[PDB]
Amino acid sequence: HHSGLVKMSHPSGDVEACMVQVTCGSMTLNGLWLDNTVWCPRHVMCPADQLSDPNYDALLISMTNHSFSVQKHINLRVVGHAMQGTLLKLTVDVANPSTPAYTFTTVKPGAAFSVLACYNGRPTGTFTVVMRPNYTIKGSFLCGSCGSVGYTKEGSVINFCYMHQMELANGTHTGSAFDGTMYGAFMDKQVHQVQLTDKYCSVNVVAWLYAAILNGCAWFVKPNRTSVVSFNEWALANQFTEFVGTQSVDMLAVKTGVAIEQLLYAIQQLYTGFQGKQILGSTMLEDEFTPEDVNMQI
Amino acid sequence: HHSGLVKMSHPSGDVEACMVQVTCGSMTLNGLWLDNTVWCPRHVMCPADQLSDPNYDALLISMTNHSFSVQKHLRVVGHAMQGTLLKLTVDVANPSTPAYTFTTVKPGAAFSVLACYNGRPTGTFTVVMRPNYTIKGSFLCGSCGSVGYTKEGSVINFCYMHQMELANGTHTGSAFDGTMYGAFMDKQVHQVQLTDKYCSVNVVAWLYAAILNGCAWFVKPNRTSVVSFNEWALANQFTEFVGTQSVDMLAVKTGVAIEQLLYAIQQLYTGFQGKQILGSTMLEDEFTPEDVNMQI
Ligand SMILES: *[C@H](O)[C@H](C[C@@H]1CCNC1=O)NC(=O)[C@H](CC(C)C)NC(=O)O[C@H]1CC[C@H](C(C)C)CC1
Repeated sequence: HHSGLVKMSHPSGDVEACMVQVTCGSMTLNGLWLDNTVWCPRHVMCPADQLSDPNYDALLISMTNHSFSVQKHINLRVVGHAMQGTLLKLTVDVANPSTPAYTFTTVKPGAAFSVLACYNGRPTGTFTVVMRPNYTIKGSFLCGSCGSVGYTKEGSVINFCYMHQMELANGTHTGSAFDGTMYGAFMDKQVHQVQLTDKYCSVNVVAWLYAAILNGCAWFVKPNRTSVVSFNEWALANQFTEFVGTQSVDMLAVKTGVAIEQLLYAIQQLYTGFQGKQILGSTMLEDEFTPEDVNMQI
Repeated sequence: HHSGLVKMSHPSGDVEACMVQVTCGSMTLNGLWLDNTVWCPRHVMCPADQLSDPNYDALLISMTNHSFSVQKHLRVVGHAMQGTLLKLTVDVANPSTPAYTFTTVKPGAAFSVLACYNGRPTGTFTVVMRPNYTIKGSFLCGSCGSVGYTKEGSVINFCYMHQMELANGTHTGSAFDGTMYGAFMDKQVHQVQLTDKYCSVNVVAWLYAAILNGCAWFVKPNRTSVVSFNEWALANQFTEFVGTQSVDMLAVKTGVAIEQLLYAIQQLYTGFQGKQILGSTMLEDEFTPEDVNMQI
């Protein structure tokens, strides 16, 4: 039986209307236009030759307002420039007439968000990703994608949580939150940086097993249980995040009647392999669906 | 090494702007608003009581324009039936009607779906039209009228309007000429689904992605021609392989020939024998040649 559990993004129209192109000298990439502000990664200020140890404090001082061209496709007059962590905060003289209600909230590991991939300020595609416990994401990003933004939507309010900066050697990616911090504390310098060891997102694995139960596949449920604190002590030493319950997990426990503690026991038995059986078409544990995904799609 | 090969959907903004809610009596679902026309599935005419064997020609005759309510989160002054779809004329024109066309997608092709409930877009995902003319995706009650589309430039090709769920949890709908994909009937009755098959051209594209990603252990100088593969495929639950410029592009990027990989499919179909290809132990057939060219 097809569960109907798929990678789903938010409709991207609200964010498409905010995408612009920012050019500084030779460098061009994407920016996010909210009210009278345009956000973009600050390495747009860096010339290709000096990208390996940029002095950003000095580059900013050396700029005027005319050093930045901002174009909307999907010109703007830059009337201020400032720097916030790894991002530029440009002020423009026209308020984006299609600004959505929004917030800036950093996301934590295990949370999913949508990404609108853009090239020269033109949206080209959207996909969903999960912030990993080593503060990376997968997805698809090519040359020119920097400034592509990731977001969620709760109600009318968009939460902007990601602005794309870089690719790492193992092919994964990272970027900034809109408070300017880089996720994982990576530096926006063109140098090899090795990511930390990854981990399974325990709360998402729980959601996925609940999804399996809701889809009729529950051979792996036994009466046996492992408490949250006991699972988390075992988690530190076998590459799993701490489990923290939510009202969203709790809805799934109520619907199925299978308790969290039974699925934490199940996880301890399953992470080695399924000894010949499948769960939701898979033979490994899946951890990129969230409790909220499962409540919405099943 | 993460390949960068992911399920990617088209930006949905153009289509979000066309979604409306359609109500008829006590039923509601989604419709697509292009110029002065609102498209929606005809079973919006059916009382829930009578979904098993509706008489669509009698239901249409019993309606008036004032039977239908259109709300855009709109006054109907016309109504006709085309195949399994309604074509409602309303008095206001959609000003944000994108340039568009109407195409019927073939098996193996990918399109984007904008899933909507009560006229409100809620999610977007990419599906592949299976060789049995079903799709996966995520569709709950109220999702009918959700539309699938591709893009060729700024032009939107509307290819799908969601209609129903089959016994096994898969889905199907109409093309915009009013035909159901796979000739399924828009009635709430058990219907026999043909067994699925492997889309060979997509399997080839996935193997090319692997080679570009530096995973080429399966690449031998052995070759199978298209016609031997096709003969083999008929008996082994695969589709006819048809070459394309998109595929040729990948054989030129990698220096590996289509026939080398056709040979490879015949071996890997038996299993990878302890090895992996892009984190998988089974062949993957839902990434197209176009996906791979564009994403790698
Ligand atoms: C329109 O919104 C709706 C969507 C389906 C509802 C649930 N999931 C959907 O995809 N379509 C219908 O309700 C459709 C109308 C008929 C006139 C064709 N009926 C339908 O899809 O019925 C099916 C529901 C599920 C069952 C399974 C055996 C469980 C089979 C019939």
